[PDB]
Amino acid sequence: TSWRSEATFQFTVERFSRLSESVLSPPCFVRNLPWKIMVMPRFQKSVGFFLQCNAESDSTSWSCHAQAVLKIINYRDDEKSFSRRISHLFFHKENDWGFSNFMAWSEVTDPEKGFIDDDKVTFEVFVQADAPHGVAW
Amino acid sequence: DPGEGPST
Ligand code: NA
Ligand code: NA
Ligand code: NA
Ligand code: NA
Ligand code: NA
Ligand code: NA
Ligand code: NA
Ligand code: NA
Ligand code: NA
Ligand code: NA
Ligand code: NA
Ligand code: NA
Ligand code: NA
Ligand code: NA
Ligand code: NA
Ligand code: NA
Ligand code: NA
Ligand code: NA
Ligand code: NA
Ligand code: NA
Ligand code: NA
Repeated sequence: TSWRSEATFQFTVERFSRLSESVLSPPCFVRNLPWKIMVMPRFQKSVGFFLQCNAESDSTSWSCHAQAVLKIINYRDDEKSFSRRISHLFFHKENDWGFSNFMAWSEVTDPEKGFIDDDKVTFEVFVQADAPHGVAW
Repeated sequence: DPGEGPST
């Protein structure tokens, strides 16, 4: 259910080589809160990859600590998939966390590397969140 | 470094 303490979800970004604006995935519910993958180009140059939590809510009382593994899937060999982990206390003033320089843009878009196919790149997040505070009183 | 931190 949506109350699950952890989950793994993916978001495939299309026309990747042409990415210009920040893109946001649909929400995945963990601890009954909406978690999303955020991707953006940073300086073409590098891949910005972040995990967002409960950003739409106008509440300023909530907080949720979580650990997560942010991964860019290598479709040719999952052992070649690239991942980094984070630990962050999410709340209204700091609702996302990740890496602005997660991977070199030239590497992810290199057709010989196995991360891109038909100009599509798949992002994955495995999030393990603690019980939230200031939400479900 | 990978530039860990908020999207901003
Ligand atoms: Na998708
Ligand atoms: Na998704
Ligand atoms: Na495409
Ligand atoms: Na949205
Ligand atoms: Na989703
Ligand atoms: Na969304
Ligand atoms: Na869900
Ligand atoms: Na929200
Ligand atoms: Na969100
Ligand atoms: Na919020
Ligand atoms: Na959002
Ligand atoms: Na939201
Ligand atoms: Na509030
Ligand atoms: Na709180
Ligand atoms: Na928490
Ligand atoms: Na908390
Ligand atoms: Na808050
Ligand atoms: Na955000
Ligand atoms: Na690639
Ligand atoms: Na991929
Ligand atoms: Na957890």
